Amino acid sequence: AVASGSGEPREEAGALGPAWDESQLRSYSFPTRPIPRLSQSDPRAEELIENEEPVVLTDTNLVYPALKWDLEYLQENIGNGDFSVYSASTHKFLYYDEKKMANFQNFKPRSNREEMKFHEFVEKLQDIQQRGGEERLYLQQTLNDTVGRKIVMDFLGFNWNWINKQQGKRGWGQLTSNLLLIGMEGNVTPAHYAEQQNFFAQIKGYKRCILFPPDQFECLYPYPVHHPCDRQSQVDFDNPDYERFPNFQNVVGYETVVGPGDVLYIPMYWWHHIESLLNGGITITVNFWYKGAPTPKIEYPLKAHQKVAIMRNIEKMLGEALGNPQEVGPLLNTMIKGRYN
Amino acid sequence: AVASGSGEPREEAGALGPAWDESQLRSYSFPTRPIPRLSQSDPRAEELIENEEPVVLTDTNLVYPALKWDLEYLQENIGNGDFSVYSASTHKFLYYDEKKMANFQNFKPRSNREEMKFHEFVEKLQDIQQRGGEERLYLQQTLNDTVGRKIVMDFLGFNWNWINKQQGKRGWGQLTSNLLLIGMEGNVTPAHYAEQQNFFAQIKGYKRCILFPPDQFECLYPYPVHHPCDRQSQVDFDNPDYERFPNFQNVVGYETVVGPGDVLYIPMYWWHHIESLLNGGITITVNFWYKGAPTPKIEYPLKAHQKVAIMRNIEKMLGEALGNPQEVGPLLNTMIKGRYN
Amino acid sequence: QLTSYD
Amino acid sequence: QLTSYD
Ligand SMILES: O=C(O)CCC(=O)C(=O)O
Ligand SMILES: O=C(O)CCC(=O)C(=O)O
Ligand SMILES: [Fe+2]
Ligand SMILES: [Fe+2]
Repeated sequence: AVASGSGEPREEAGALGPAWDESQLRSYSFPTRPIPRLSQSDPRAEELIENEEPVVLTDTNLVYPALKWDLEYLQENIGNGDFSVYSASTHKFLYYDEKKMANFQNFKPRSNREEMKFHEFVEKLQDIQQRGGEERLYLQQTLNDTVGRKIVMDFLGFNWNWINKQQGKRGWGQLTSNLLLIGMEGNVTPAHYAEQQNFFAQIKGYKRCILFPPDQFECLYPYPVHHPCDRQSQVDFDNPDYERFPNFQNVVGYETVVGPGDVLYIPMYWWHHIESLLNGGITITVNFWYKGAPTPKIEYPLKAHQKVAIMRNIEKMLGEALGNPQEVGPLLNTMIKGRYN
Repeated sequence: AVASGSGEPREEAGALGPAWDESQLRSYSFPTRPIPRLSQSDPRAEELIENEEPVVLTDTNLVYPALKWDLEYLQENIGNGDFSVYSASTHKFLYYDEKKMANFQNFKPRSNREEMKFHEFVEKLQDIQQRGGEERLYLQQTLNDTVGRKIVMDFLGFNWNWINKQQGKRGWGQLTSNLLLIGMEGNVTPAHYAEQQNFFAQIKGYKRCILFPPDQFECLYPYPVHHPCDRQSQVDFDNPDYERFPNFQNVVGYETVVGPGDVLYIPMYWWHHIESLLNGGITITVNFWYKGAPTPKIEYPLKAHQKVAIMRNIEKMLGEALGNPQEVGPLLNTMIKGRYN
Repeated sequence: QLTSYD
Repeated sequence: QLTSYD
């Protein structure tokens, strides 16, 4: 019923037509309701953020100076630093935590990282578009102090007054980082959740963001905490295995398409699946990660994200206690078989 | 093959015949090997105890002064204190921890406790034998300072030099208690395990003791820790539900029949099912519970009882964390479904 | 606690 | 610890 989805595409100012159309969105087996698109001055948006519910802010001017960013401009002022760059034979970019790749030997990586100079990525990209290849690239690099003076100028022009104040009103911890993300159309970052508050600032291109609340942990089936893909869903949204993951048939998402100038508040613990529209061109995004507020001095009923916190801790403790993360599953099963199930 | 069981019944001194015969033992679906019966001076027995494996000591003189105990003698020197007495319409005496009876409302007790004077129990017993009723009684009362002078004399005559030294050589903690157990023939105390070291001193009658090592946790299915029957098996040995408890088909026990003068070492965490032989007459036993040695400063591989310790703690912590022990199961299932199973 | 992240 | 009883 109320599964509108992203809603009717927005009309770009100056009768320039629809910014995008449904045919650029991929097809999924689950329904979704729309994420509210509001003005930062709108009281509702502040209520949504405080209550940790997603919202799309349209007029923050958060990264106004970056709206002009494009491959050329960047490959001219970003510097000569090294930029992490992932690759993939498919559109899906599953992330792997390398420090955990030891716990699992029978794990075969699908997207390899590769440091390089911006001009190399831009070239490798152009080269990829040359022979009309199928390979896909996704540059994801934290912004360090090694960036050109211009980029630094642009950075200073971000609306710090607005975000810092947001950080203040929510009691959040410190900004841990700003990841710069440049990706090819069709690219997909599979559903996953974070332990930090996220302000996702779109700059170039359009991105479809599908979010699931913490209480859908049961339908999303995250990998084991000690596994490299910790925090990611094991469910393949394109070919879901309902035998292994029955409750994915019950998953209900919240979606929206963000474009140049939109800022999406992705609350801590909320799953998010993000895809760059098909034939939409490269996309550029800069996000802002903040440690969440501290843990209260607790109150029941417990919130969904708190139970997720508990489960993660249990898995961690058992891994240390048993001296081997591989024993976690067999111990958990022994504990519940014929006792709690 | 080597499933001898208790072995051929022992021959009582003075050609008084077999102390008991197989027909007094109940029938079970699992095999068992015999628990070794040795002399306290036998080095092997000391090795078994140190390695925490069960053993039957035949000549400790642990409770020599009590070998003369019988209903009359006791109902003449035990005192006027109160003695806990359980009842049951069946031969099975499942135990219920009352402090936990609040966590589960949908729990209907099967054996009710009832304080009374020794002479009342002896009378109630005689009365029960009068009308040839079916009710069964099992007196289980800790020995306090309110016992007659004679019983106190007898108590002092126990071989403290032997047991105290055992306590010394094993690094055990302190003797927590001595439970006096008087029961009717056919009575059964269902399989369960303890967190303390146990010296089970038989005094009158014969008892069949079936033990299972800690590593059979998977086949015995203990109730949830917060449940009243914590530490007991949910499996009904007389009519085992293989659908709910599949690995009970894999259970392998160690058994033996103890009689007047035998002392059975039931190591901490070892499951024990204890039954008074059918038509064997009332039985009397006094046990000795000691806190185990302290926890080392750990080493892998981990021992079976250590994993049991871990699982109990996990269940306890989650019960507190969630603020309701009833949420433990649903949380554990959410954690493993489609992730660790 | 146990209800804490990281 | 966690490997402790009670
Ligand atoms: O935009 C993407 O592709 C990934 C971004 C993401 O997961 C985030 O910013 O939290
Ligand atoms: O002998 C019985 O019936 C119960 C005794 C028991 O479980 C023990 O002494 O540990
Ligand atoms: Fe993310
Ligand atoms: Fe016991």
